[PDB]
Amino acid sequence: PLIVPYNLPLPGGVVPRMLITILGTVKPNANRIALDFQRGNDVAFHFNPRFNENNRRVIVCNTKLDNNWGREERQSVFPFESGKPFKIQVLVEPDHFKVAVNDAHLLQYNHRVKKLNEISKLGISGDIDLTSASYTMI
Ligand SMILES: CO[C@@H]1[C@@H](n2cc(-c3ccc(Cl)c(F)c3F)nn2)[C@@H](O)[C@@H](CO)O[C@@H]1Cc1cc(C2(C)COC2)no1
Repeated sequence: PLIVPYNLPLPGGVVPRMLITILGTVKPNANRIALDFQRGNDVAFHFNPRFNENNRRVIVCNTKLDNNWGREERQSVFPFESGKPFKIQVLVEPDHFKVAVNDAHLLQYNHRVKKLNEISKLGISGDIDLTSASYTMI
């Protein structure tokens, strides 16, 4: 393992056909996980599984601009389980990030931040044991 929080540099930012893979295990009494694709202080793409928001499991996605959170996009499809190994795959496409978990499509998130080549860090945090974080071009 690596110990969270972990920052993965994305040198020169991201580009369509770039596949980011995050392997780890959800901790047994997990409350939250976050991935933060950052352009400086802005968060181009925040991907935030919540295990107990009002006693429901929900995925919240958003963007932070000038330290202000925007409109949330929410999904009840929730593929994570406390205590289990996971794989998150974020595929950069021309108009969106595509997310699959454990080889099943989960969601798309339209690019609000347009300068993909300045989204130069991925922060990984929350209630996981982190096994690896890496990228390849498909
Ligand atoms: C309470 O702050 C959350 C955010 N958040 C989470 C974390 C975080 C930290 C550490 C770990 Cl380890 C982790 F896993 C984490 F997720 N940091 N920040 C973020 O999720 C955000 C997503 O919109 O919503 C909350 C903040 C929020 C929303 C709104 C609205 C007005 C509702 O519609 C927009 N305003 O403020």
